[PDB]
Amino acid sequence: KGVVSEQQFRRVLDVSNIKLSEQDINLLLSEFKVDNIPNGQVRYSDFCEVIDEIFTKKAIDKDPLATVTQFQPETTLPARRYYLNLTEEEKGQLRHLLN
Amino acid sequence: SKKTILSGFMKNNSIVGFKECLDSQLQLKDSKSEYNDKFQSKNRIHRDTSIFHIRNKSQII
Amino acid sequence: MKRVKESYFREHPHWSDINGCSGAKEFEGEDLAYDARIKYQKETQKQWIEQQIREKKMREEAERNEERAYA
Amino acid sequence: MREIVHIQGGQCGNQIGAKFWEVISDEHGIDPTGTYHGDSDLQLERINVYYNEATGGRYVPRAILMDLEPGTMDSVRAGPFGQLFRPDNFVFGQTGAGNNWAKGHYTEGAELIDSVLDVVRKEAEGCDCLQGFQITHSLGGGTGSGMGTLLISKVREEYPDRIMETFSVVPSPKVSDTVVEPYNATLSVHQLVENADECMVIDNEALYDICFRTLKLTTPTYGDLNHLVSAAMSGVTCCLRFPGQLNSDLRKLAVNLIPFPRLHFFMIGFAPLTSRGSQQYRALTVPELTQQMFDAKNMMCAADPRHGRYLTASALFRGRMSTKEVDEQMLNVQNKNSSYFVEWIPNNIKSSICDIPPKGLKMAVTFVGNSTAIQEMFKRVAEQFTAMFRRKAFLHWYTGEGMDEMEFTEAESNMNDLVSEYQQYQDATA
Amino acid sequence: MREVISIHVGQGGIQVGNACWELFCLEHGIQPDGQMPSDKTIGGGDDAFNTFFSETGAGKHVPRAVFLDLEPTVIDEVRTGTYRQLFHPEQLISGKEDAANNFARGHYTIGKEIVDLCLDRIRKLADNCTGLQGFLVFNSVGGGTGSGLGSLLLERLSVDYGKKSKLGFTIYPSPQVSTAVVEPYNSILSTHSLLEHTDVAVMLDNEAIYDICRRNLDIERPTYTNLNRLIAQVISSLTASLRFDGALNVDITEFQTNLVPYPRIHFMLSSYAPIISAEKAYHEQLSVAEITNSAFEPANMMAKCDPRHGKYMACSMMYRGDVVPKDVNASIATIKTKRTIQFVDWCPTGFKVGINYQPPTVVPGGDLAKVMRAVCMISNSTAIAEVFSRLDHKFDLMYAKRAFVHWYVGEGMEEGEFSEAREDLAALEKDYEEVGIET
Amino acid sequence: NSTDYYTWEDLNVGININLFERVFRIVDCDSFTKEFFVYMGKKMNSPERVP
Ligand SMILES: Nc1nc2c(ncn2[C@@H]2O[C@H](COP(=O)(O)OP(=O)(O)OP(=O)(O)O)[C@@H](O)[C@H]2O)c(=O)[nH]1
Ligand SMILES: Nc1nc2c(ncn2[C@@H]2O[C@H](COP(=O)(O)OP(=O)(O)OP(=O)(O)O)[C@@H](O)[C@H]2O)c(=O)[nH]1
Ligand SMILES: Nc1nc2c(ncn2[C@@H]2O[C@H](COP(=O)(O)OP(=O)(O)O)[C@@H](O)[C@H]2O)c(=O)[nH]1
Ligand SMILES: [Mg+2]
Ligand SMILES: [Mg+2]
Repeated sequence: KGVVSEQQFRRVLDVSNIKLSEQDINLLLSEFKVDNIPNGQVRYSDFCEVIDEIFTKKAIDKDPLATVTQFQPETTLPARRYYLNLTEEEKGQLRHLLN
Repeated sequence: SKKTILSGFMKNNSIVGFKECLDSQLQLKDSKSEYNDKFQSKNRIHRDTSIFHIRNKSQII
Repeated sequence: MKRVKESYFREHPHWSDINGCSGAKEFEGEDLAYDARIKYQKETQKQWIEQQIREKKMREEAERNEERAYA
Repeated sequence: MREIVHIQGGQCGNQIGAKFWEVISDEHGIDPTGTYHGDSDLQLERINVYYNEATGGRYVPRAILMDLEPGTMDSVRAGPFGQLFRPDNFVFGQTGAGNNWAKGHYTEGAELIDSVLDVVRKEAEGCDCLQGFQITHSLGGGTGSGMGTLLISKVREEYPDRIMETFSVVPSPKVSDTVVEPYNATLSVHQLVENADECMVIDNEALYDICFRTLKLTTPTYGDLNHLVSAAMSGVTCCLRFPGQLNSDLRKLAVNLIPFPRLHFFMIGFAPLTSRGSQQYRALTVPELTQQMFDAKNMMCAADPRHGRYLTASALFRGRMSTKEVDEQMLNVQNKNSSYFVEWIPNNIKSSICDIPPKGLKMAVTFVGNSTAIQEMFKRVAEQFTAMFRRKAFLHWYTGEGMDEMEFTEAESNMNDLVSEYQQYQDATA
Repeated sequence: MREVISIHVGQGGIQVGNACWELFCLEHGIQPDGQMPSDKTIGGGDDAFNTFFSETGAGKHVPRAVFLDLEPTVIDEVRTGTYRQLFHPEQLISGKEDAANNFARGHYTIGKEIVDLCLDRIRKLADNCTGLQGFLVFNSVGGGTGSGLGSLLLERLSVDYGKKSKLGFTIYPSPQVSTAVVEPYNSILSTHSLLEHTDVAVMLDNEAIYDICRRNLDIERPTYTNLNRLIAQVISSLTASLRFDGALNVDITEFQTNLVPYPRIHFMLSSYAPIISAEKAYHEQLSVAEITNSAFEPANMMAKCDPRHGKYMACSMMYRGDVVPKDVNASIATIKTKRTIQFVDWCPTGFKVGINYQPPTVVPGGDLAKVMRAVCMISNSTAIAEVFSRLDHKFDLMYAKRAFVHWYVGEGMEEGEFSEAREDLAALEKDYEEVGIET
Repeated sequence: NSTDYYTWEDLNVGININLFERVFRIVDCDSFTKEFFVYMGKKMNSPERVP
């Protein structure tokens, strides 16, 4: 059909060994869980495609111009997204000690 | 240029009387099957009591 | 043969043309185009008079050129 | 409820129908393409009679078109409203009969009955409660009248209880248009009396008679003559589709216009019909309609009604009108002309009213009356037939296709008997 | 993965074989030099050149033929003409001394010095292809070289390769018109060898085509160059299904399965239509129904044998062009109705119908004009008993006094060989009659 | 499943042709193609090498 129970959604994440935060767990549900006051019927059709977009760009056909992503050590690099970048305000002192 | 264009690769590999049936008969919703029209309609604790009997001869079908 | 014309002059009316005619009041048979048609037709007839006479003499003069040359 | 099917054959039969379905069509508001756009709710209450339903809601007349030559039915389609007829119903051959009755009744017409009759038996069976059949055909063409009559005989043997209507056009002797007419009319007319329940006679000479002198149209054409017949033919079944003061279907008219089984020949007409140049002097009131419906020149049959005596008459008025002025005016015409009316059947006129007048008109009437004047038509046809037969002229055509000369004598006698017997009453007294 | 090896033996085969290649060469966009132009390519589908050609890796192609003849004049012409670049240099194997119409000469004495080389060349071409369907062998019976070489090569092939199918498109002597004076002698001997070693062999007598040329093309001055071309079209017809698309095709192996009721009776005669010149080819519709009428007209038969004197065993009659299957149904039915074509009692239906789309090509400079629909027929009929009938009678007259015999006995062949051929031909005469008797 | 057919004036280099929902990118022109287009009189587009 295109929808699975919300709780069963939690089942895959725990089994898949990929760890997620509770507030993040809320984030996925708010974006994917079927728009209903009660629970149940969380649709993975939208989630599965986007997450898998990094492997091979499914459905490449029908658009010859487009070229899939190559991905590289720079793909996990965005995993570095963090608030530690503040040092970018002034890295000169970091430069001085380093040299 | 009426019937001289005939070619063997065109006559044989072009279906004649078995293409899609003309419109006005395709008006059907493949997703709607019986047991879905009424049982799955929704149901309601209170029904809309309103009834009406239009003052025109009901169409015979 | 087939009959695709009601008469020699008017094509069958456009389907929107017959609004009435349910009762015998509109007929398209009362003409009222008869006078106009005759006037235009008679003038056209004269045109073929002049056109054909010109060809005939042109043939004759060339024919008479045959005799004069023979002289 | 009590609908009627249509079976029009032969060219002259084909053209007449070519406009008839256009006439009634504009009455109920059926568009040329088959979608409904009518205004009044009543314009759809009783549409079942002439029209049938199909998926997608488009409406198809339940008519049968038949002929032996391609020209008739390959042309009617190209005109307005030419697509309403269903493609299957068309039945046409490949040869043609050439006005030879023999070609139309034994060799080509008979061989082609199997297909044509099949469609009729399928179409009629689909009715809820059928009323009958109406046949339009011309008696001047061999191919038309040839298989035209044979169809009537076959139908009667399997539908004994449904009425049978036929509007035949027979050639008047003043304007001659076919040379082999006498053979076709005399033999064909023999079959109609024995089988047909009712037939209203129509003559071209009158159509011109009506056109020049009352509609004052300068140049008549074949289209105009068709128009008047169609309007008149719509009147006979006028009230069958609409409510009225006194509803009167076809069976009702029969019960008041056929004194005896073998006198079933009528003559009809329409009124009013005012000239484009006269509609501002005439006054539309009930008295005007009654007088014109009896005037001799209006009748579609060349035989003047005043040469004999009336036996039965019916008038189906249209629109709203005081039933007083129908009865009183109708009674008016039966006391000041006692010489023209048979005596042993008192008040020999029928009355009816329909509540929906023809579009664009307020009062109108159609007549159906069996008059002894029709005796004139049979005599003129009979006189010519005997003249041409004493020398066996043109007889080699029919004798060479399995038909023997005895049948012609039998046709003459029964037709000969009709003329004499038909007048055993106009001299009869109580 | 389908192929066929072409063998031309004798001048009659060579000259007709020469003709069959211009038609084949054009039909796939290959110029005389063998190189496919880098521009103006007309090729439908791929591998089409594979049925008769083999790739050289880049550029041109090669024909799959081996020409054999002991007379250098005929062979030497090709190597100096405009098709020199086409053939492989060392496959035009030829000798020095002519056969001289002595059938023994090409089969016992002179032939043995070339047959060994010919087979070896056949070995090389056998390995190159993958699943060879069969061979096509062309030869003129009326000559010792064609008759002598043909028998020797066929017998070796029947033992070297085995069950593979082989076809022989011979040219038998005419009833009254014949160029040679010893043709009857080598005709009887040839059929003796070719009856026991070939699958399908057709009749192509010269005299009939002369009538074929005159009636339609309206040309009173024909020569062998025009004659051979007509055989080219029939050559194309029989193989239309092996290198093209279609709706209902036929394989070459589906010929020893529909046209030979018994092993012995396997002689069949053809017929072609339409053949209408460019001056008149465009004033008629050329319907499928009417064209097949010309196919069975008695005069247009490929050979001078009137079919009306016998039975019709089976006609695997082929199609090429714009033919819809429904029309073919109406054409087969109409033929059976006619009373002038009468079949055998034990063959209710005798038609194997085939269809191909690629229309016939037009060879420039020839006589044929372009058409839409063409039907070539390979029909087996009891009328063929006549052709063997007259040939046997002619043999009787000349051997009563055994004139011309002593030019053979000096070639090493035993005397009894001549009489033996009569047993094969004569016994064949009694077999046809037995096939046709109603039971 | 339609009733409209191509006319040679539709094909061209650099444009997308529709063929069984698969998208084709016709890229290069053979030597003989150019002349016919110039002869008939419909413009021709500049080529580019195939990635
Ligand atoms: N007073 C009055 N009489 C009527 C009316 N309608 C019909 N009639 C009478 O009916 C006679 C005509 O025939 P009907 O009796 O009406 O026949 P019907 O009513 O159709 O009966 P069926 O034909 O059997 O259905 C007239 O003579 C009238 O006397 C009406 O509206 N008022
Ligand atoms: N169809 C056709 N037959 C030919 C042609 N040329 C010769 N023939 C036939 O060949 C027969 C005689 O044999 P040749 O063609 O001269 O050659 P051969 O049979 O191989 O014998 P050799 O000439 O000694 O090699 C004649 O009876 C002809 O029927 C030709 O160009 N076309
Ligand atoms: N009402 C009417 N009758 C016509 C018209 N045209 C011809 N006729 C009549 O048709 C008759 C000829 O019928 P014909 O065509 O031979 O019938 P067929 O034998 O079935 O082909 C003539 O006698 C005319 O009176 C027309 O436009 N209207
Ligand atoms: Mg009543
Ligand atoms: Mg030689």
